[PDB]
Amino acid sequence: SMLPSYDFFIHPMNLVELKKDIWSDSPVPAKLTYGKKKYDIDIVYRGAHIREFEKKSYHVMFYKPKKFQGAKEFHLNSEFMDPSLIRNKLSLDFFHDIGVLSPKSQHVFIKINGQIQGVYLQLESVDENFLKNRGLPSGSIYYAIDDDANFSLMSERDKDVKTELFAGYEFKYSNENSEEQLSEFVFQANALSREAYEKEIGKFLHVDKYLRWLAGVIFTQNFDGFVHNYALYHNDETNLFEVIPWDYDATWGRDVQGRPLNHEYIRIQGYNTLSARLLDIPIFRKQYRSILEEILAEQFTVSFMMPKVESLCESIRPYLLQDPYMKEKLETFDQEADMIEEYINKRRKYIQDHLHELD
Ligand SMILES: Nc1ncnc2c1ncn2[C@@H]1O[C@H](COP(=O)(O)O)[C@@H](O)[C@H]1O
Ligand SMILES: [Mg+2]
Ligand SMILES: [Mg+2]
Ligand SMILES: [Mg+2]
Ligand SMILES: [Mg+2]
Ligand SMILES: [Mg+2]
Ligand code: NA
Repeated sequence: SMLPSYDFFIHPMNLVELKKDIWSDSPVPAKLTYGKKKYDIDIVYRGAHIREFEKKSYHVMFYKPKKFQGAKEFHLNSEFMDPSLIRNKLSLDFFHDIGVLSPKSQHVFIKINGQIQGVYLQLESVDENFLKNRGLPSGSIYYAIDDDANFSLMSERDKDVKTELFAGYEFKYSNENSEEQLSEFVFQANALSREAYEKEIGKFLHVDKYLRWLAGVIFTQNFDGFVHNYALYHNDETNLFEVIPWDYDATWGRDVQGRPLNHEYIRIQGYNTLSARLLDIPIFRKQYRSILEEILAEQFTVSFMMPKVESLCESIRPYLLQDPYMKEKLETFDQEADMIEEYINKRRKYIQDHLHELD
């Protein structure tokens, strides 16, 4: 399980510019060498608080050649907040396994200007190539970027109806209809009555995929996954929206501050207005309960998940010993598998103990 080794060159003049204001989103030119092939790229720091680490995270945009392994860009996360370096990949792959569209990812080993930077998670860009590589129809992709991506009519800050129902999203891949399609979905999700919901919500939303995404938030326990940490995809063939996870490191027993969970938990009904409206419909409540039971029987088990944990950790461990930011804390890293295993057992019990609430 060798990791891909990427060698980046950033000209010293461009590196000075990159380091001058770490908060800038203006990229600089760079080069990537992978094996015997060289790529002209543009590179920029990514994220927010993750820019504060010496092990920076990067957004890589391919310039010439235009594509690398089917993509025009990817994200390189240090995952430094996660002592295991595996929670984000573990989560996103889990969403895929329970039937939700999800970014692919892989661990890589990077150098910049001949200096090892260590183990990174390469994350797929959810864009037009994400769709094309899965054989999915053209459409629109929107990234949840602020508190208005809440599936409600209401702006929390304004304490009023949103000025625009498409507020809260970056239009990553879009067309002339993208704004009105998103506004219509948000509107109908909130404006359809309980008596009309079962018949009509499925004209705008892929309900089974939404409920499977919701289950995924509940199983991984991303406490901020209901109104953040996702993208929307509007499939132009079916005219339906579905939800795609993003940024799932605060999962499997640790919170966004990196702390172990004590007695904190997420109720099985999850959060946000759309979740609430759906779970007021008997057929959708039963559908969701059946999704949870199915996942408890197949995917969210120690026997299924822990071999993946163990395989990921074994693949990266020798490289962590060569990582100047990680070389020291292999022992904490080694203890994360047991923490994740204990989490699975505790979370399974909670969910099983509360399934009756969906009856
Ligand atoms: N699939 C995605 N969903 C949501 N945001 C994304 C996605 N891919 C990249 N981003 C970017 O992620 C940034 C936030 O960083 P992070 O904290 O890593 O989510 C935003 O500026 C988005 O443009
Ligand atoms: Mg991030
Ligand atoms: Mg390009
Ligand atoms: Mg539609
Ligand atoms: Mg985050
Ligand atoms: Mg209710
Ligand atoms: Na973010």
